[PDB]
Amino acid sequence: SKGEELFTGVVPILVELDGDVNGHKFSVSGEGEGDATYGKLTLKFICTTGKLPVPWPTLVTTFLQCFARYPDHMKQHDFFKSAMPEGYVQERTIFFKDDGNYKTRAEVKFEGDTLVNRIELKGIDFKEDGNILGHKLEYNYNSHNVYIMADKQKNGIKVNFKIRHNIEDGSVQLADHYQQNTPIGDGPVLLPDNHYLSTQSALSKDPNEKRDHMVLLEFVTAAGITHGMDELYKAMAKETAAAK
Amino acid sequence: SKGEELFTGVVPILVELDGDVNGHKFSVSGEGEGDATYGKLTLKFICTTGKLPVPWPTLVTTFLQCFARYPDHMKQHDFFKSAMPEGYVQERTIFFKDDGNYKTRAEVKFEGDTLVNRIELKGIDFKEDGNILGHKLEYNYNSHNVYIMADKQKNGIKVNFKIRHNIEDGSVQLADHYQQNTPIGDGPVLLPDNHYLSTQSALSKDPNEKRDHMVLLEFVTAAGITHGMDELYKAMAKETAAAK
Amino acid sequence: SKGEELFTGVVPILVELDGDVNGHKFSVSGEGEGDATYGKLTLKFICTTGKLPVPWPTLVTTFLQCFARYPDHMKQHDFFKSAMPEGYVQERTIFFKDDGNYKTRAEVKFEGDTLVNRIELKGIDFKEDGNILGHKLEYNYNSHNVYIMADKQKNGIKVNFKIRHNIEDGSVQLADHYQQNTPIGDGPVLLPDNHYLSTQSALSKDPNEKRDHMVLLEFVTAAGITHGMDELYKAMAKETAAAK
Amino acid sequence: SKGEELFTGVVPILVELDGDVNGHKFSVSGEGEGDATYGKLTLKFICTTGKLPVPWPTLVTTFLQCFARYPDHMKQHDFFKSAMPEGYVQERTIFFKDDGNYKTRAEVKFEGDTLVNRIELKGIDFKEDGNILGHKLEYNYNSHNVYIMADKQKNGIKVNFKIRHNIEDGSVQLADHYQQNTPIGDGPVLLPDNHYLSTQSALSKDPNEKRDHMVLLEFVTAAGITHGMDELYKAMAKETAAAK
Amino acid sequence: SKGEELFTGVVPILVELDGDVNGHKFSVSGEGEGDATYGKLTLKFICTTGKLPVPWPTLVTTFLQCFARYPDHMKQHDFFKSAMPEGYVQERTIFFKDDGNYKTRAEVKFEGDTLVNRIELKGIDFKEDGNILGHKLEYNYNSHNVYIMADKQKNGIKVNFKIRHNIEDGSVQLADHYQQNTPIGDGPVLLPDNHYLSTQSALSKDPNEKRDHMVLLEFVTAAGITHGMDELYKAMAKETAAAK
Repeated sequence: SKGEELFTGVVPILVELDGDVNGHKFSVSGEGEGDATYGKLTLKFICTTGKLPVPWPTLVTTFLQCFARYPDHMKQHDFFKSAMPEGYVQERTIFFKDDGNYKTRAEVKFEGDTLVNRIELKGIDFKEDGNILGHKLEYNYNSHNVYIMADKQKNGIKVNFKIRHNIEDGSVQLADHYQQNTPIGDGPVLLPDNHYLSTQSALSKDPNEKRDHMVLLEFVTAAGITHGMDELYKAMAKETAAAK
Repeated sequence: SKGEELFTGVVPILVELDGDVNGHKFSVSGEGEGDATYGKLTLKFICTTGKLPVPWPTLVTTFLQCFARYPDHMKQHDFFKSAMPEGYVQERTIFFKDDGNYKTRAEVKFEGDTLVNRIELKGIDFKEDGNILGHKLEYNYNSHNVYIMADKQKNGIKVNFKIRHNIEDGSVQLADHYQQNTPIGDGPVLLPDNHYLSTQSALSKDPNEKRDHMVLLEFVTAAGITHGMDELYKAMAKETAAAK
Repeated sequence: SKGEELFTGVVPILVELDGDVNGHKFSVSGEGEGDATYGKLTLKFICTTGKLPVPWPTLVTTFLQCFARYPDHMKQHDFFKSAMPEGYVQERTIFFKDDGNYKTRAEVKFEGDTLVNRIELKGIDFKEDGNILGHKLEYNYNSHNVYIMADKQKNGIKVNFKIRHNIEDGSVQLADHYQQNTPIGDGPVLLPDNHYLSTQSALSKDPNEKRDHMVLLEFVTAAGITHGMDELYKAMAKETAAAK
Repeated sequence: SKGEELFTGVVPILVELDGDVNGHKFSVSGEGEGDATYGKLTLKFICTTGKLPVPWPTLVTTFLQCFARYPDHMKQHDFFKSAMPEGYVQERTIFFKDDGNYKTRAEVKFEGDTLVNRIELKGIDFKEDGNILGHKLEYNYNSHNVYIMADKQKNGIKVNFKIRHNIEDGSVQLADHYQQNTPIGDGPVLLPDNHYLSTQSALSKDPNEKRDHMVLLEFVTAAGITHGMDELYKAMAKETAAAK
Repeated sequence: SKGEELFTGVVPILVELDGDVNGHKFSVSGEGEGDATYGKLTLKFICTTGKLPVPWPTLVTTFLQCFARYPDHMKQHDFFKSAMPEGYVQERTIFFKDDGNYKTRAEVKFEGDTLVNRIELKGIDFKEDGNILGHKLEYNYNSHNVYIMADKQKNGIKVNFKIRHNIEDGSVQLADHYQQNTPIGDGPVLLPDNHYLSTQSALSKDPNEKRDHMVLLEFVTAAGITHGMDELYKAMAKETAAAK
């Protein structure tokens, strides 16, 4: 697509979120960079309202799928870059098992050379001493598969996945994500065949930062579609032995 | 700084210029808005005296650096917002290679909620069939780096950069900009370490406007100062592999 | 309009008011200047009869909408300047919630180079220990939106807005303003589409003034009408990325 | 080493090269996978700039020695995996007999789960009708031994080998490779005793690919170090006969 | 066959096994070499998961019949080499008399110059104090005949034999092997007449190895098919005496 050309190098990223969880209001600003050639995101988020009232790991998915590394053979399945520069609206309902839920609406688009993710989040029905409001999540993050399918009717995609959040007592808190992305622009977009994004995330702290923050390193790679290269490598293995 | 708080949302902008180039007198009024969070300027300029006697692109730099997006880690280097609301005086000498020069003096300050840029410009020594008076510039604009350094003696900044104006025959007309900014107020200002502003500008016409005008979309982002985040991301990459 | 040409520079202002509130008679003279290009008013009012018998903030709205800054794209909606130099009659009923009311009639017109506002005010039904006669208003002023609509039948405008006056105990005293303006002259006037004036006011005292007085700084800007510039800036953002 | 644990399964590979040979600029992107347990590489390279200006076989060595199968008894001699995940810099000078030379600098390191090989190549002094610029190489590849020795002073290895490129007229074009690898990380690395890598490569084309490309299947196995197992098998042969 | 040409010299071998016996999980990696001209295998196996939970001799048959020495006159009966390089699937059920059973599935094929045997094994119904889980087998191995017949329907072979494992108390533990081999490739294979492989195996330990391991020396020779050479030697004996 034409949109994929906007991601050939390192792109600066800006993230802005306004949130309200069980009436606790907060805002977060994030900055970093994305390098889609390597599916690499390097970001730092700062809570601009003081102390974040929920654990940082619960917001990782909310805080840039246009930076996924799509293998060459899957390039016709990259809806995210195809929607650029006009961007897409990313909407989610996130259900925390045995607890409350987050509802999010984000606009992801270019503002000049900067890729901007602007989000509004609302959390309701959280338990006072649940894993979220009780701050029982470990400050770490598992690897996951993000399942994507085309939504022809809406000229977009439907996305589903389940995040496993480690809890301090060795248990796991599931967060079932229901997501949809729709293009902002009027131009054609790529509607993909079913596939997934394999994600790996690491969380850290900046030792010189006094504000409540999160440093995130993420790697995102598309997979799940093949183009029969295995048969060609098997044929090459057969022809070599036949000559040697 | 306290001045940076004045730029958290969208700010209306008013630009007023009185000019005289080789004795040709003209005035321009501009309106728009600035959103420093995104380093975004959206402006429309109208020549109120009839036909502008110089090409619109030659005046782009003269017609709002307080709207630059300064990354969080560079916030102590933003002289422009720190001088607000009292504002700053922005003075330039602009040398058009092999041609005349512009000398400008502007006061940039708030008038209530409106950020106002009031300018006087004088152009001398222009050649009758040069690129400027001969109107040989294309109606477009390149991206540039604006170099900033502190001027401790004047409690301000010195700024230097070279604009590349495309000419209709494929050649380029350089415009070397020498600039200084000094605060109007008595309060403390931020004197920055050396850095630059990366600028991108697009020019257009309003299809329903009959007056001589210019529509400008500009993105301005500060860069050139780092705070060693690369080493932290490298350490995160090393710790993940060590655990996985 | 032809009337708008009378406001291109700084215009001296004279305000004269004769008032009677619950039988307490007073007079006020004000002087200052208006700069409609910046929507800026700088005025000083002196009570010429001794002590003002009502709080100064209650009279701010009574004491110059012809000085509003109308954006270029809204210039066909500026009734106030279009009525000049002949001027307009500005009439109001101001209801102080749970208290009395003011009725005012003013003539606003040029007398040579001076813009003059001559007012008669009558206040009735005020409570002895209400916020007004009890002098319980703080000496400050909030920002408001002044709603304007055309009154085709009267060749003028109807204006409505609600002032929030802060009270010393943290409560707010509302003052609902009902206003009409009719031209004095026979010439054509501009009848506007619905819009509003965004106002900001600051109150102070002259440290060298011994008379009962008020120093006022006000900024007035018209808003509420757009001319689809957002679509043009979105198209410019789309064309730049398509070329870069 | 700890680095060897990163190679127990199939690892996705990304190769990126920017090249300039006698002023002819080109870029190549490659993808595939490596399975070090079997010393197996399966890769596909695409010239992203159009037609590759040199024969594909000349670039095979430039386009992943960390995927060599090291026999268990030689595991203390595997410098390549020991440098991971931080990686190593691989530098070469490649002399084409009676013709020009290539100079290359590559960084090989993990980016999340992906093993990335980023290369810059510069070729100079090539003859217009030599085997390289004259495109006289057959599209095939011989088997070779890659000689490795420790470079204690640089905490790395020196590598030397000679590639035999078949020419269309039955002659052979030699390419003498001089190579050095140095670790990027600060951690300890394995400095090996002298040994070699035995390589076998097959080249093919993807029948559904219209871009200029190369499909490569490579097998790499370390050899040249023994741990006296022959004497143990001889002793077993002697003890069996002595009992039977 | 064409496959037999791949075995004229010494071939490196890699063996990989993942096993689960009565829920005890383990993995084994083996390396060595095979010389089919002499029917000779020299291998060393290492348990990579720590202590092997079953006696090493029970796994000997699971851990390369393509290395059998087939006499020249029986070369048309060598199914194993004829299936190469694509390889064959070797499946077994092994019944330990009065005890549990192993079920195995292996793929034996070339990966470049290396002959690879990849196996999955599942053992069930073993007695806690039986000869296997009670570790009562001696660390030695008897000689056996491996009976082969064609399986025309499956384009492969059926193999049957009974292993005699010596027990520490002088008794013998039988292991009845039921085996089938099917080609992986689409090319023609040799379907043999009934014959057998005569096997001899010796087990030892590497005196410098601290990991749980087994050193194996095996000789495998095909027999059971003659081509009437005895009558020719009898005729030669008769003709010599008739002349002398």
